[PDB]
This record gives sequence, structure tokens and C-alpha cells, in this order.
Amino acid sequence: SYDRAITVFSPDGHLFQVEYAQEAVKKGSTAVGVRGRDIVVLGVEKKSVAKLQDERTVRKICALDDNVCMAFAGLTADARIVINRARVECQSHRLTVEDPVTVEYITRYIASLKQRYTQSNGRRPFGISALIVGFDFDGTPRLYQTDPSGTYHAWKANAIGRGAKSVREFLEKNYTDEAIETDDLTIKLVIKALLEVVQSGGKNIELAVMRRDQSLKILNPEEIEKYVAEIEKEKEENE
Amino acid sequence: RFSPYVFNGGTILAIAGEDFAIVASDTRLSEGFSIHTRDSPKCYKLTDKTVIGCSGFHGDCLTLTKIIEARLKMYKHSNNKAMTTGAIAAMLSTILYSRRFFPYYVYNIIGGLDEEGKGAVYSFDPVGSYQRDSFKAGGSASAMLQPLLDNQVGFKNMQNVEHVPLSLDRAMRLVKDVFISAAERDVYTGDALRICIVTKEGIREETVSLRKD
Amino acid sequence: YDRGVNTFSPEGRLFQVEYAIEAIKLGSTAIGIQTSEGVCLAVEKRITSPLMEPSSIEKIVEIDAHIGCAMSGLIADAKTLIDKARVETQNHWFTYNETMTVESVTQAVSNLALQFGEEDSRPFGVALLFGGVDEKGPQLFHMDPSGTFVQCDARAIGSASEGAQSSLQEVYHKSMTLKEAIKSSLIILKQVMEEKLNATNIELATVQPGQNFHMFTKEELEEVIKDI
Amino acid sequence: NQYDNDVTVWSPQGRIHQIEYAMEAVKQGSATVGLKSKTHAVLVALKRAQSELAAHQKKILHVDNHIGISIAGLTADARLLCNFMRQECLDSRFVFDRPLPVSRLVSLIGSKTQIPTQRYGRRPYGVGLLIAGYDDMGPHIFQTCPSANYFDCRAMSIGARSQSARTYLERHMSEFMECNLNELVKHGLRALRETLPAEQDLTTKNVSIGIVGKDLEFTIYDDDDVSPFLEGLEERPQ
Amino acid sequence: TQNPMVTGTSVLGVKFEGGVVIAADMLGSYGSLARFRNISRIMRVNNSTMLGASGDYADFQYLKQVLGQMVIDEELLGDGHSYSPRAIHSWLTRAMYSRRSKMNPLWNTMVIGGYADGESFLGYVDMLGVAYEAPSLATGYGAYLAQPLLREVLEKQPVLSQTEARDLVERCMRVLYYRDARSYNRFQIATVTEKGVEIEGPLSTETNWDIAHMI
Amino acid sequence: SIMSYNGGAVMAMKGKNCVAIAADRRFGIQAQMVTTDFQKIFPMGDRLYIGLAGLATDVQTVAQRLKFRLNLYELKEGRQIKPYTLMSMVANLLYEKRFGPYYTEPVIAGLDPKTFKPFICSLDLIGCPMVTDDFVVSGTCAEQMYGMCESLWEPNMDPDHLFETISQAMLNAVDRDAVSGMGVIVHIIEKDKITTRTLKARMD
Amino acid sequence: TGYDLSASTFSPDGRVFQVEYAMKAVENSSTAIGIRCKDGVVFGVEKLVLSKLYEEGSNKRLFNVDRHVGMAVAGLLADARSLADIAREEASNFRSNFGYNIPLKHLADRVAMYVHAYTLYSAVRPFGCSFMLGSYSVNDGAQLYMIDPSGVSYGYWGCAIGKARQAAKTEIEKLQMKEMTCRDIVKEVAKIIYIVHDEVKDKAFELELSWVGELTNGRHEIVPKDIREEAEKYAKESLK
Amino acid sequence: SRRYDSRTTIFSPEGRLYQVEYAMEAIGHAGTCLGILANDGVLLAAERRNIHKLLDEVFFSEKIYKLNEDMACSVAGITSDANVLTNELRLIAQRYLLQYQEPIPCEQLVTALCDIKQAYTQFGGKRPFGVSLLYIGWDKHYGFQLYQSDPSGNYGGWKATCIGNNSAAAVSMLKQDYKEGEMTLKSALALAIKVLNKTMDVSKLSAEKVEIATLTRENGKTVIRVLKQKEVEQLIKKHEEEEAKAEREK
Amino acid sequence: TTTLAFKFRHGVIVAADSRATAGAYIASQTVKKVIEINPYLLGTMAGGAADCSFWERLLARQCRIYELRNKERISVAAASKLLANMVYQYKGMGLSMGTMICGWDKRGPGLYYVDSEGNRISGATFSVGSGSVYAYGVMDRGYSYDLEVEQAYDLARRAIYQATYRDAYSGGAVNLYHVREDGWIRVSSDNVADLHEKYSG
Repeated sequence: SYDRAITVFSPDGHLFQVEYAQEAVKKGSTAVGVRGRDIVVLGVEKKSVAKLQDERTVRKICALDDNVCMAFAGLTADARIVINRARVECQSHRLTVEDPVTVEYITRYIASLKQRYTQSNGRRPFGISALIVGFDFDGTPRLYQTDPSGTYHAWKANAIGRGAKSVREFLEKNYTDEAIETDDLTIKLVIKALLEVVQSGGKNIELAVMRRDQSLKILNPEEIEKYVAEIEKEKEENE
Repeated sequence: RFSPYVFNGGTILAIAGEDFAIVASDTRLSEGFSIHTRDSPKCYKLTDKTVIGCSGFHGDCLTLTKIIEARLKMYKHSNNKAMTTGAIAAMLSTILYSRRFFPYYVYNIIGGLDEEGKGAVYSFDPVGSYQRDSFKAGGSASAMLQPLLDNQVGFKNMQNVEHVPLSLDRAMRLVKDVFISAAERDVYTGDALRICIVTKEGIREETVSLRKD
Repeated sequence: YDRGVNTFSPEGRLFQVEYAIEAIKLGSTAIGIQTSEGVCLAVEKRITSPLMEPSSIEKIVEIDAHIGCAMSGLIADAKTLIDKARVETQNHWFTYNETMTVESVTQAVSNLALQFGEEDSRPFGVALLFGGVDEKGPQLFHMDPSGTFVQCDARAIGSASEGAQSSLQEVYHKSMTLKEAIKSSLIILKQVMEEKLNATNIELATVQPGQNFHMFTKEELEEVIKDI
Repeated sequence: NQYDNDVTVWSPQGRIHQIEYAMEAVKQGSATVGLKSKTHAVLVALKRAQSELAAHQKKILHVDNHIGISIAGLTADARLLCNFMRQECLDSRFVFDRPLPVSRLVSLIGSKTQIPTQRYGRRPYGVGLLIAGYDDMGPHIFQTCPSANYFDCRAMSIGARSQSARTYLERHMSEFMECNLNELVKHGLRALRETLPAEQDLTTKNVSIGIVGKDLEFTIYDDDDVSPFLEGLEERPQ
Repeated sequence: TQNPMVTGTSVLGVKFEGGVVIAADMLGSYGSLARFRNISRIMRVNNSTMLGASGDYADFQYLKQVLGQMVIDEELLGDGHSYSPRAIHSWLTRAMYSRRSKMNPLWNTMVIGGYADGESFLGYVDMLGVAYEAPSLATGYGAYLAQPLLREVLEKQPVLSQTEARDLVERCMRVLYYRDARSYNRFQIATVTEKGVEIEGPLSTETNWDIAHMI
Repeated sequence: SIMSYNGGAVMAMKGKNCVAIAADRRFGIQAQMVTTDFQKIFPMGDRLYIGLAGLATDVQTVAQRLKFRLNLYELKEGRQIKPYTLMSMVANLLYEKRFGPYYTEPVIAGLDPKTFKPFICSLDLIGCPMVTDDFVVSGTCAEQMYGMCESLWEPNMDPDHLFETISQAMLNAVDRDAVSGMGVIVHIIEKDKITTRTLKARMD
Repeated sequence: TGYDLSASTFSPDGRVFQVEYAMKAVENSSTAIGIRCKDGVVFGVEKLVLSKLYEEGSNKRLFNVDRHVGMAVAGLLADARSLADIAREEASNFRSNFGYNIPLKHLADRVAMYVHAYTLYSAVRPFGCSFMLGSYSVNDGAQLYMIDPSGVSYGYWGCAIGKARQAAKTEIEKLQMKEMTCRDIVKEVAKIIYIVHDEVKDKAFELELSWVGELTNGRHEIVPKDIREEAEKYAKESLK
Repeated sequence: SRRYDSRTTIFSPEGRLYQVEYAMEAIGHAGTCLGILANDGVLLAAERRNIHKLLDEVFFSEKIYKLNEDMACSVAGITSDANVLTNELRLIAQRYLLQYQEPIPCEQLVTALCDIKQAYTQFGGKRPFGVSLLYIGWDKHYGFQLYQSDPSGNYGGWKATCIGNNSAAAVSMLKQDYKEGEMTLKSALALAIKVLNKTMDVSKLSAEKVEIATLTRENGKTVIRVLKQKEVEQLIKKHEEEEAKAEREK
Repeated sequence: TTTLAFKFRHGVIVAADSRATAGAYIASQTVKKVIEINPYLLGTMAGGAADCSFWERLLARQCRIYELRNKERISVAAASKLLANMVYQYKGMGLSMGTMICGWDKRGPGLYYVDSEGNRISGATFSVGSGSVYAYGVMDRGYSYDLEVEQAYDLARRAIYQATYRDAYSGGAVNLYHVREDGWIRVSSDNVADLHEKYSG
């Protein structure tokens, strides 16, 4: 076929394409996600839409199961391939063991695929970074992220996409346990974090939640408008 | 048509002692109503503490012996130590099942010492089951020999007969008597009786003739 | 100037394996110590963020019920080898009813530490510390990307291995005990790490002929650290 | 050096440098010495370690009941040709039910290592085999090279600074043919005590000896059944 | 071979003092028809061993070809090492077993006689892979007819001389001409010693028929 | 036989300027009927039908395979398909399974796409074409429909006498048959239009 | 530059530099000659001692391919062994299929096509060998061929391969072929090899002589060189 | 054998993919399409690249490829790569119909072709497909649709599309003349006529150099109207009379 | 050969005989039929000896791999599913295998029944073997869910006794295993003739 090794080590101890394919993630849209204790929330910013067209096809948040949820960054086509393979894998797991698919399994599958994909003969590494949020058995909310290296890696809140350092710095001075007390406040916390990110006109703010005993609900962008309005009201109440 | 199997017969015995494992076998290799030879010992010395006997179809016996010796050498050249007895039993069960759908027509008996220094006889079947028993008789004269070992070794079906541990020379006269008594009625029992004794000090062998019928 | 990846050197070595031995050095440190009571082992997690949930980072993974391990540097190349090593130990206990000894495990791994090629791709980028208690007592084992596998009595790897090996040869001798070696390891840890040593930084893994399985849950680590 | 990239490229002086580079990779092993009498073949190597606490990397490994090999260089290619060696031994041990003569085995080794030295995109095997054996016609001491140009000798020595070993072996090759095991083995390790700088030698910690005999199976020894062999020596001169 | 077309017949072999004599006849029968009355059913392998066979003659030609090529290869190694006869016996056994495991048997019954290093050798190879050593071999109907003569004289005296062995073979071939329907009065004697391998010519038998004058 | 597993009968009849194809409606398992609305005559473009008889598995399988290749052909070439082309296509599709044969006897009846020329042909289970001028039949009750069409056919037929002739032929040849009955569908097509009538057959 | 790299590329003046560099690779090897007589072919190879370095009997370049054919290789050694194994395999196929001894023309043509086929591509390198092939047959006579690294294979009465190539054939051409039995030619090749290749860079050398013809009754084997020892008793008389 | 290798897959060290963008800049030349979905129908527009006087026009088709009964696609890029794509796409939709006996929905068709293109972007060094192409179609679940293929494998539904580099200003024009669902099939045609009149610099838009095909919804037919030239002519005359009426405001 | 298994309030009972004949000839009397897969699983021996031993040993391999990958011991239904999937790929080639799978779950008790014909069903009572119908009779007499411990012991032991009393192929020793919430525990190994003495009077 193509008998070659694309990704060679560096003379100073790197993989050029694994560390460098993170840049393609670094130049994509921003997306945050936190877990509350009973309601999980995530969403992407910077749709950067043409404001006058369809939007049901550009959806960056999808699902693999009725239990698990997606997000990503980087370029969208590799995400499309990885999501197709992940759907196949989770349903094939349901074929065997009769449980709903655990989130840790599907993250290990994605990271394992990504690593054996970088290892192989002449396959270009996946320049994406996904977020896999789900709440498996006994209602435990957990959230993991991926990396082009293939390191599933559990967090408590997100920092990917454009300017993720700023967003994580806001989450750093905003790690209050109080924020994950009121589900509405957790939603508003995602809105305030994404408000401390890009324009946040209330147009490219696409957010979806799951209350861990239901499926994902994509919110209609009038509720998000009232969320931004009450956030601005609390910001006025700060003075 | 072409039949792929033939019954060469043979009779293999094993007795597990407190610190010894005696394996004996006749040396007649026959076919139908003829005699091919009167010297062909069924016993094979695998390690310093393991002797295997193989009866039934002779070509599969030779092939199986050579494959077992090869895998013994593979284990030695990989892990700096010889196999145990139960390791050989597990490996042989995997081999005997690895030709399930074109089976070996082979009865197998492995005698030897365990790692504690006790007797252990692992019987087999042509398809690949095994079990740790104290005594087995495999081959054509199996049914002529199992109940007598049940009477003497197992002490079964008796009353007010105490349980004495089986000594060595008592086991020897047992093996000689059962091969004479089985050779009276069997057509496949040889002349030369090849008795292999596995102790904690090496392997002993002993050749005792029979009636030349 | 891109040459073939399976080119030796003008001096003699190779290239890509040497670059792998360089690529170890950026990783996190780890320290394992053989003692006749049993093998103890330690590692650093290198926690970066507070958003980064700490109990999910794996450094000590489990090969058998009595064969432990620790990884370094790249995580996921190590994950493939850990999975496969487990599979081959299961094949040995299955087809042999016995425990694959740790040397035979590591021979089975460094058989394909270098099968990197274009037909039949790159060399792997992980250093591994292997422990466990076989019939030969406790064993501590160390391999590399180049497959050059050797036994080590107390090897320290990765980024701080120079002062770790030096100060380890200062404190080590043949008749150590277990707990003395545990605190002797974590002293070296909190001399070579960067953050404050606490409940969340490090993790231990000790396997004994008496303490039969490697078992190390949290907050006995608290009791060990407050003993400093 | 645009001709020094691949195995395929002939040089404008005809010396394909991947083989020369593999030779230099053989030159960076440990020192080792193999030598035969008329009745006994002895190969002696020197161990080294990465640090003080670690054990020493073993060199002499078993192959068969009468064949044993030494090694120098890489260990992955060593174990690869090792696995091929045990496999090719036990194949004929299975089929013909006889032991292999050594010369056809080493011809198979050369034919094995030829293919990765001619096609593109394969490396020459960095390997330093010193093979001792018994066919029906007595001991053989062969050595290989990454160029697969296998030799039969009476005494060779490969590894780091192994040339002084060859000088010692020249001034005793007349004496080698007659003697029994003990002074033969101690001549081999006297080659080893001149392959070293004059103040650290072989204090039961770095040497291994493999003897094959007409009644003796190939057997490795290490420091402790070598402590009988290490006495019976004198000091180095001034 | 599923159906043997052109079969040979019985092969006789017996050890003696420092040699093995093997004799088989020279008839190639198809069914009941003695179609090929001048064929060779003994290959003189290189210098130490010697082969004789029964069953399908074409398969014997095939094994003649393969063994000749293997012997030529080792003689071209130039190492001074040859095949022992027992090694040839082992190789042939493995060949027959790999034939019959794939349900494509070589229809033969082969006898390997060899003398190397002071010890005589006389090996047997069946179609099914049944293989052993024996001081006297007899194939086909020879195992029913000339086998008891061999085991009769060998039980009363275990060793022999070359003249006694050759005379006994002559008597056994006479008996096989007497009571095999597929037999023929022309046979060749092949002999191994330390002097090499020697094939004698197509000898014949002297028969008796004085029972026919009895009505 | 395997041909008598589900019954079945397909008749095609060439008229003067038009062609009529008819088949039965019954579906069932050798003696047990199941439904009365099983389709055996398929539309392949305009003014051109195909009929399939025999084992129902191969009926639906060959119908879908032929529809697959037919739409691929009519999309690779903008024109619609000539009937000889369709006959050769069905012959190649059946002959690809020379030793794995389908159990079906396709009957093609259609008009010319350029002129108003009628066309009938039938094939065997391995792909043997046969063009005639009067009629082709396929199924279990062959001899009945042979007797009917060799009894009742005229060369030059207006569509009304064509309809009544094929009606009487199908009704009588099916009523003598056992395993095939339970209604008749009749397609009578011409240059201008396509007519589909269902007859009052015995429901026994 | 650029045009000396691949074995597939041509030059601006039209030749393959890989094949040339491989031809002068064999140029550094030892001198090995061969010559036929009217009933046989005699080989001879100059093997050099450095000081010890081996035992009188390693790596003998006089191979033996078939029962009546052997090699007289010179150049890169392992490649010559692989080519000898291929030649043994080819004679094996011929013996197995057509049932008689391989004619030397067909053997040389198959080997020449294999060497030429390894010159066609960029995946493989050309061979670094140049070897001799001798034979004898009762219906064919004596045939001596010679195969270069390129694959040009044709016949000679005498040839030479190695360092000294012209100066070894200066006196091949002073012999004749009709009037000689091979038993003279043995000591002739022996005395000339001892004449050529003086003591200057290498000190000790050693002689091998292969030998095929009618006197071996169609066999090919090494001379009993120790028997009749015919080189040296005239070679020490060849210095003046 | 590796110094000749062209490396059309490895990322560039600026930060993006390299060959992908140059395939995009190969999209940008030789081509200009759009369509206007705004109810009861959807249309496609196309420019003649070979408008030379010595052709035949005997194909009864051009840039449009009726790939099923209810979907066509407009091409822009290198033509015959798209023929490879249309053959494979047509065969994909037809195998789906073979598999289910229900017509093929337009997004899994688009994602199948996008996976094919990404399959040659991802691994090997093979040359990527330099073809972007449109999609019109109908389904059971949304009605009339529009889709935009890209050589990366990225897609995206629109209501007013764009491929060629000449038509970025057309997207500006489509926004400045945006309507909220008003395709009476004369308004949308006049708007498309206006767009191609302004964006191409061909003065007054000769009708031989253009191409308009529509797709309307009929109960049992789903007709695709690759319309003829006379209605295009009278459409141009209608639009030039409406431009004369529109410039009475000066 | 007669095995049975039934679950109740306090876990699962598994008992079996130990006779394994060959035609009309008895090979052994002490064939341990209940194959110990895990410290939490129990498999049986139902007809084929080599087949049941091999495939259950392979299932144990798969389960141990599963545990080392998920850090959580496998459920019972998952194990039965893997066994059925591995057995189905040789249908018609002549495998005889009718084993049972028992163990404790997150759901609690688990009892499945896997055939070489590939049948996989849950349930509460089962009995496999030649004389299994005999065990079915007296077991479906004495079965309830609200039972004690020694009651279930006497029920299973008496059941195997009745089965071996009627069947000719069944016999030898009555093994008795008990699956609990934490792990399985061997109860006793009782001979037939001792039970004959116990229940004859």
C-alpha cells in the first residue's frame, strides 16, 4: 500500500506531528464544559455563522448513545470520522455486554484508536480534541477530554480551542463549589465563562445539557438570551 | 475406502505413590492378526521427573512424542527451567484439542513427580480432557486392569480392610502380576514389559519378559 | 535533510532509537527499589491544573495479580504494550497453569520493542519499570525503547534520574526493609519534584510474598507522608 | 555524503557504508574471546553494567545441547537471530531426528541475514556472533559479521579493543591445540585480562565461560562456578 | 493416491553380520496382468543405505526423485557429513505422515536398509506412518509367508553370516514364487556392507513339482 | 419440486399493436395460502413490464437486482432502455449464477420505445432467451396455458378481444391448476396508455 | 550530481553508474583465474593469510553447485553464496523437471537473468560478484563461462577475476588448449598464481584449485592438493 | 525511492494543511455556481466555461448531473475527477435503494462522499480531489435542500450557495438581497438572473453562456426541470426591462 | 452425567455427580464436573468433557482480560454472552456442550444455560445431562424461593441421589457448591452409598 512512516521522532525527543497537530486544535473554535453534580452542561462558542443560512448541519455537539455526549475542536472532518467509528463501537459494545456503555470505555477507545493511528504506516494524525461527557451508572457525572496524542484525561472543567489559557484562567479564579450548587447557576456559569470568551452575542452560543436521567436537550436561543440578560443584571448588581 | 486410522493396541499402566510414579507398558506393536515386532517400548523419558506413555495409533504416538519434546526444549530455552508435570498436562491438553476436527486416536498417560515430591498421574482421552488420578490403565487391556487396581490400590468394595499406604516393591509385584494376568486373556499384551520408575533421584528402568505367545 | 528511518550512524548506533532515548528524558520521574521483603515502587504524577482531576492519571498500572509496572513520558504507547503484555501473561497461565515470570514477560515485550518498519512504524517512546514476586523472590526489572533489557536493584528513570541514581546509591544497601525504602524513595521524590509534596502528587505500589497483591489505596499515603 | 544514506546505494569507491557502519556498531560491544583445542571449544566473554546497583548484561546464551553462541552489539537483533537459531535447530531435530552440523546452520544464518542487506528499507543486523559447536568432526569456532561473511577460525575476538586479544592469541596458537580444559579456559581469560586497562580485571563479577565437550553438554558459568577457574593466575607485569 | 494403479509386490529384508541384504522381485502388475516384467524396485541410495518398496510404483518413482535430490544436495554441501540411515527413516516417516494427514496418501510400503558405523540398520515405513526397527522385515504377503522363516531361524540363532542370509532369502523368494498369485520367477538381490552398496542381477528360482505326479 | 414450492403463473400475449401481460395473485407455502396481493409484475420504465414466476425469494431478489442495474443504466445513458437490451441484461444477471442458480423464469413484455412495436420474450433459470410472436408462459401450470393460447390466439387483435382472450385463458388455465389461483391481475398496455384490470376469479 | 544514486536512473551520456561502481567493487578482490583443457576445466583461487585470521579451510570460494558444476567466485562473498544457493536451486528444478543434467548454457542464462533483474529497479542493489562456471559432459565437451555484475554471460577458454586481471591473462594466452591434458594445466595455473601477485602488500597466501573433467569421470571436486603437491615443487623453482 | 516522494499528507509548519488549501485555490478558478431555495422548488445556476462556437450541445445535459430521480449536482473544479465522483456517488445512492427499497436521503449521501474525499486526504500521499460541488434534492423529512462539498470532507447546508471565486461577491449580493422564504418561481429566477448578471463580467449575459435547472415537487413524479433556452431569453429581457424600471430612481 | 443449579434467596446452589463413561464402559468415578472458573464464577460439564473444559477455560481467559481492562469484575450475563458467541462459530461441526454459568452480579443472583446449539436463557431452575429429567422432577417438587440453607442442601443432595438411582450413566460422588454474594464456597463431597445408608432408613 503506502509503506512509509510519516511520523519520525525528532532529534531532541519529539513527535513532530503529534505536538504540531495540536496547533490545528489551537486554531479552531472554542468550547467549554463543566459538570455540576446532577446536571451536566457543555457548549461550544464561535460558530461564526453567516447569520442568514441553515444551522442544523453545522452542529458541533452530537451523541453516540442515549447516555454519552460529544464536543470537539480542531478540524471537523476528522471529528466526523472519529464519531462514526465511536458510534459503531458503542453500539457493538451494547451487542455484547447488556449495560449502557460506560464513558470511560468510549474514551479509551477513542484515545486507543488515535494512538494506533499515529503509530501506523503513513496515516496523518488526527488534529482534533474531543470532549466526552456522560454520566454512567448510579448517576455519576464525569467528563474526559482527548488529545492528538491519545491521552484520555479526566478534568472538572474545560479549556480547549482558541485562547484556552484565558478561559482556564477565568475558571481558575472561578472554581467555586457554590457555582455547582444550583443547576441554573451551573448553566449561567458556562454562559459567564463563554462570555469571558469571544463576542458572545448570543448567536454563536450553542449549548446543550443533560440531566443524567434523560437525553441531550439543545436549547432554543431565547432561553440563552434571558440567561445572558440575567447575567448582565447580576453584573450590574455587582456595582 | 482408504481408512486413515488403524488400531495398533498396547497397554499402559501407571501408579502414583507417596514419592514415586511407576509407569509400565508392553512392547508389542501389532496390526490386525499379525505381529510387526516384539520390541517397541511405549514409555518415553521427557524430563528428569516425567515419563509419558502413548498407545493407540502408532504414528500419532511418535508424532506427539516428538512435538512434546520440542515444546519442552522451547520452554527450557525461554524460561531457564524445566516444566512441571501439570504444565505439561495443560500443554498436552491444548495440543490434543488443537487437532479436534481431525482427532488423534491416542490414549495418553503422564506419570511423574510434582514439585512437592509426590506422585501424580494425569490421564487423558483422545480429544483432550485430563484429571489427576492415582492410577490408570490405558489401551486395549484397560477393562482387564482397572477393577483389580480398584481392589488392591483403591481398596474399594471391601469390608474391614484397612488402608495401608502403597509401598514400592508391593507396587512392583502388583505390576508384574497384573501384566501376567492380563497377558493370559489379551491378544495385544507383549512379551517385554518395560517398567519405568521415577523417584526423587532419577529414572530407573527394568525389563521383565513374559510368556512368548 | 530526511534520510531513511532505519539508518545506522556514522559512529554506529542508529538514529531513531537514540532519539527515543532522548525522548524519555522529558517525562516524569519514577523510582522502584528491590527489597527482599518485597518490591516497592514510586512515581510522580505531575499535576498541572486544578481543573485536572488528580485520581485519573495512571502511572502504576496492573499487569498480573502479582506483576506490577510503571510508565513514563508518552502515556499511550505504554498503554498498548501494557495491554499486550497482559494478554501474553494470560496466554502463559492458560497454556501452562502457572505464572509467567517477570523476565519472561519482559522478553515477550522486548521481542517487539523494535519491530518498527515499513513492511510486515516508529520506535516506541516509553521507559518501563517492572516488578513483582516470582519464584526467584522479588524482582525489579527495567527495559528501554532499544529492547536492551537488564535487571536493576533500584533504578530511577526519566527527567531526574541523575541525582536520583546518585542519591539513591548513597542510601541503598542490600539488607533494607520495606517502609524504610518507601520513605527513602519519597524523600528523593520531594527533592526532585517541583510542587509541594502532598496527598495528591505521588502514588506507591508495593508487592510482597506476604502482602500477596500490589494494593495501595489512598490515605495510607497520608499516614506515610505525615511520618516525614 | 549523499551516497551514505541507504543500503542500496553503491559508493563511487564501491564501499557500501551501511555495512561499515554496522561493523562499527559491532565494534562498540563488550570484549569476548573464543578458542578451541582439538577436543574442546571454549568461548569467554566480558560482562558490563549500566550502573553499580544494576546487574550485568549477560552475553553467553544457550542454543542447543552442543551449540552455544556469543554476542556483541544490539540485543533485539541478537534475540531475533537467537530465536531463528533455536527454531532452525529444532526443525532438523524434529525432521531428521539428528543434531545439526554447525556449518550448514551458519550458512543458513548468512542466507537469513543477506536479504535485509540488499533490499531497500531494511537494516543490516548489528550482531556479533561467535559460535562454538560439535558436529561429528569436532569443535568449530565461527564468527559472523553484519556483512554475513562468516568465518571459521581457531581463535577470534570481537568487541571493543579486541586487537590485543588477537596478539595474545597469535603467540599461543601453537600451544592451544594440545591442552585440556583448564589451561585452555585460563588462556582465554588471559586474553581478557589484556583486553582491559591494568587496574580492574575480573573479580567474579563480569566474566562468563561456555564449554562444550565430547561428553559435555553446552553449559554457561557465571562468577561462582567461575571462582574455581579464576584462581590459578598470576599478576600483570610492571 | 486413492486407487493404486500399478502395484509391485512383497519385499524381503534381513540383517546379518555387518550388513543388510534386501531382495525384491521385478514385476509390475496391473490388476491381475503382469504388465511390466522388467522394472527395478530397489534404489541404491548413495553409499550407506538402500531402499526397497511395494505398492504404487509411480509414488516410488516420486520418492526416488525426491530422495535423490536430497542426497545430491548434502553431497554438494561438501562438509563431510552424510545422512545416517535412521535419519532417512525419520524423514520418510514424516513424509508419509504429512501425506496421510491431508487425506492424500502415498500408496507405498517401504523398507530402508543401511549399514553405518559398525551397526546394521533395517527400518520399516508404512503408508499410514507406522514405523519401527526390526531384525527382519517382510511386506505385503511376505509378512504372512516369508516372515515365519525369518523369525524361525532368527529365534534359534540371533546372528547370521552373509551366505546363510543370502540362502535364506533365496528360499523365501522361492516360497513367494510358490504361493503368491502376483509373483514372478525373476528377482534381484541387493546388499549393503562396509564395502559399499551392491545390486546383484536378476536371479531366478529352482522349483519342485513332484506333487503333480500324485493324482 | 422447488418450482412447485409457491406456485405461480405468468402469461404474456402479443396483440396487433399492443401487448398484454397477466399473472396470478396467490402467495403461500405449498398447500397453505397466505395472501392475495403478492406482486409478480414489475414496472421497468414506461410502457415496459417484466413478470417473474417461481420461488418468491428469487422473484424479489432478481427484481431488486434488475431495478438496481436498470436505474444505473438509465442514469449512465439519458435515453430509456430498448427491450432487447433488457433481455440481454436479465440473461447476463441470471448467467452470473450459472452454478448458483436462481429459481425464476422471467417474462418480459413491453413495447418499442421508438415505434409502437410490441415485444415478448421469456428466459430460463440459467439465461436462455426466446423471442416469439404469439405468447410465452412461465410457472407450474405450463401445459394449461399452452393449451389456452394455442387454442384461442389470433394474429391481429384489437385490445378488447386481446383482453377477453387473455382473460379466458388465464381463468381457465388457473382453475384447472391447484396451487395457483386466488385472483388474476391483467395489464393491458398500448402506445397511448396503460390499463390494469382485475378479474372475478374463483377464490377457492 | 544526483545521477549516481539509483540503479534505475540513466546518465546524461547514457550509462548506469551503479553497475560501473559494482563492477569495480569486484576489482579489489583477490585474483582468481580459470582455464579449460581438451577434456576438462581447471580452477584456481589465490587465498591470502594475514597472520592467523582463520583455519586452512574456511570460506572456500570454490563452491560446488551441481554434481558436475562448481563456482570460482571473487568479489563480495555473501552475495556469491546467495547466488550459489540460487544456482543450486535452479539445477534442482531442472533435475526435478526434465530428468537429466543441466546444460551449462541454460544455467548461465538463468543466473544471468536473475543478476540482470536485480539491476532493473531501485528497490534492490546490483550484485557485487563476478564468478566462473566450469563443467564437462560426454556429449558436450568442456564449457567455461563467466558472469559479470551486469549480467553479461559468455564463454572463454581462459579468464581472470580480481586485482591482477590483465597480468594474470598475459600468460593464460601463452598456453594452448588443444594439446594439453589438464594434469599439466594444474601445475601451470599453480606456477603462474605463485608467479603473479607478489609478496609486497600481503605476506602469506594460500592456494586452492578446483578440478573437473573426464579424469574425474564427470564429477567435480577439489584436487587432493596435498597429493602430488605439484605447485610448490615447481613454484620455488619459478623464482629465477 | 523516498527522495522522489512528494509528501502531500504531512501538515505544514505554518499550522494548517498545505495541499488542502492549494486544492481550494484550484477550486477557485474555472467555475461559478449557486442556487436559490426559498420554497416550492430549488434551482441551480451555471456558467459556460467552454462557450466556443464549435461545440455540439448534443448531451441534453451540461454541468448538471441528474444523479438519481430526486437529486442533481453542479460541478466546479477539474471535470473528470468529478466524473469519477458522480459515478461513485450514483452507485452509492443506487446501492442504498437496493438495500432498503426506499429513496436515499440527501445527508447520508453527502457524508458518504465526504468520507470518500477525506479517505484520500488522510492517508497515503495520494492527490486530493480538486472538486467542490453542490447538491439539490428532496427527502421525506425536510423538503428541499442545499449542500456544499469541500475538498477537505467538510460540508454544510445553506439556503444560498457559492463555489467559485467570482461568487464571493455573489454571497455578498445574496445577503444584501436576502428574502425570508419567497420563491414564487419568478422572483427567485429574476434574483438569480440579477446575480449572474452582476457577478460575471460578461456584458449583458448572453443566454448561451448560462445554465439554469430547477427541481419542483409533484406527487408522483418529482420532476427535474433542466429548462430550455427561450425562457432564459425572455427572463433576460424581463430583467433588463426591470433594470430600466429600477434606474428611473435617478 | 446429571447436573443441576437453582437460585433462591440466599444465592445459588450447584451440585453434580462425578461419573463419566465411554459408551457402556466407565472411565472414572471422580471426574470433577463443576469447573471452577473464578472466585466468583462456576461452570459445569455437560456431555463433552474436552469441549466444556476448553471453552470454559477460554472464557476464563477472556474474563480475566476484561477485569484487567475495566478494573471491575465481569457480570454473569456478559460472560454467558461471550461463551455463546465463541461457541456459535462452530455450529454443525459436531460440538456437544450444554454447560451452565453461575455467579453473583451487581443485580445479584445469575443463572444462565448455554448450549452447543447456542441457546442462551436465564431462569431459576435448570438440570442438564442424561438423567436430568429425574432431577427436574424431585427439584420441581421441592422448589420454592423462600428456603433455608440446610433445606436447599438436602434438596439438591437428595435430587442428585434420585437421579443417580434411576439413571444408569449417573453415579459416583455428589459434589455440592454454594454461590454467595461474596464468593463461592464448596459445601461437601458426599458419596452415593453413604446417601443410600442415610435415606434408605
